[PDB]
Amino acid sequence: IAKLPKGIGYEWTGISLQEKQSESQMAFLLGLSMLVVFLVLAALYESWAI
Amino acid sequence: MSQFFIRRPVFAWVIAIFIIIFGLLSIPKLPIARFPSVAPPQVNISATYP
Repeated sequence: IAKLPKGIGYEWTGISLQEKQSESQMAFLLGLSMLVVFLVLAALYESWAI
Repeated sequence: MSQFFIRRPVFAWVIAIFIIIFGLLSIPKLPIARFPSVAPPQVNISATYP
């Protein structure tokens, strides 16, 4: 579209717009879940490596 | 009781880390404005009789 003639634009619609605004959310949530699990397990085992 | 945490430093540190992470997540998403919604709300009816 950026290669199209001047004065022509575009918009994503439907699930496409939701996908555009939901980028990297899954990775951030996965990392946060891993951190929370690590913290909980460290609390349970009273160790930073177990 | 502080005696629980004296013998278990890891679990006290985990609580602090949880608080720090939660606050660091909260700050980005907090709205910023000079004052809150202090002024009384107003609703306007506009009519036209040309």
